[PDB]
Amino acid sequence: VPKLTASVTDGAVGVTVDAPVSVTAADGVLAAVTMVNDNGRPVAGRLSPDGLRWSTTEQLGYNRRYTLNATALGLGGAATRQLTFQTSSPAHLTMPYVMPGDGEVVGVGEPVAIRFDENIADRGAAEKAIKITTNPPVEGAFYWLNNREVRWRPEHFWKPGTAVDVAVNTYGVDLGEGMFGEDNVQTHFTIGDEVIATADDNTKILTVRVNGEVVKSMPTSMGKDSTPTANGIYIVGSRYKHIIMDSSTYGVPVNSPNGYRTDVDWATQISYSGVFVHSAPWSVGAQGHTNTSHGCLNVSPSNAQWFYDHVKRGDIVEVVNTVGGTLPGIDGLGDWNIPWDQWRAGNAK
Ligand SMILES: *C(=O)[C@@H](C(C)=O)[C@@H]1C[C@H](SCNCN)[C@@H](C(=O)O)N1
Repeated sequence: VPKLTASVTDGAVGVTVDAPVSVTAADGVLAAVTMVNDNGRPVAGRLSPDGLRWSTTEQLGYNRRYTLNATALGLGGAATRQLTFQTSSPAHLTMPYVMPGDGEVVGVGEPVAIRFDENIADRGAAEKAIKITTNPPVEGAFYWLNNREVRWRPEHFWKPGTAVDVAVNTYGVDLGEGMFGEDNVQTHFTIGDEVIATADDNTKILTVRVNGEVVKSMPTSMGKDSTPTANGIYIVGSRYKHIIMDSSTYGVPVNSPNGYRTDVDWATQISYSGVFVHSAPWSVGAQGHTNTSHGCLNVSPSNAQWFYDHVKRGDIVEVVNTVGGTLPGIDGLGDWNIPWDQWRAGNAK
């Protein structure tokens, strides 16, 4: 009589819902397979045209018992079998969020970023659950910026024209301490032109190169000796036509001798610490000459609008020869400052 097998065992508990459930017949074919929960409600499934295999086709629930009934028929007669199992019971759930967004074109410095809404106790599990495909294929690695957010990138800047596909398959995965993913997420993005803007404190010029060729030179005024602009590699983030930077958000009042409420135009963010390339009509005389800022890359209004218009998320700004230190690797936009042996060795433990 037909031989029935299933991907789950009768009486199992803690069965993970990261995978469909399947049933196979040998020495015959499946006539029908049904899988029901404890209220009698069927799980969607599909029988192969040949009749040799069946699978669930929709996500299974947490904390559920399921009963699986299968009948097979062959040139030996029939067999009908039944099994029940119980799925994982999470202590807690987290939902991942992945950047950059689906369909976007980004620059050559843009990492994959997966942020969870809860602390991740088993970083290795989260990594293994995240599948990144690249075309052309390129080696990269995971590194945690904090307890919630993991980044992935290659050793070198991405090559333009690279397709990146990201499947965060965290549904049904135990991410440590009984914390399971609430649901999978996907995204797909493309790497565009190589755009690297270099600000050299010896020239006070910000030179924007596309694919190695100069397209723009901007006089700049970067951070005063006292509040210097850090050297290193910065990843371009968000852009704002207009933004208000306000002392008293931290707790220094506007009406204090270090207070300010500054209207700023054409502002392209390049570190979570607060470095922007923006419009600085008030320091155009100092641009190309003398550092005057709190550590933003001050350029002229129309140079700032050019940057806002022509630089995208993931492009790169490199600062060199200033009196600051180096941008932290875990700034949020400072990933490329971590040397490759360290980045690749990761910090999953
Ligand atoms: C740039 O040097 C500054 C101004 C007033 O032009 C700059 C904007 C940022 S705020 C963004 N995040 C909060 N820190 C800060 C800075 O520290 O650079 N001041």
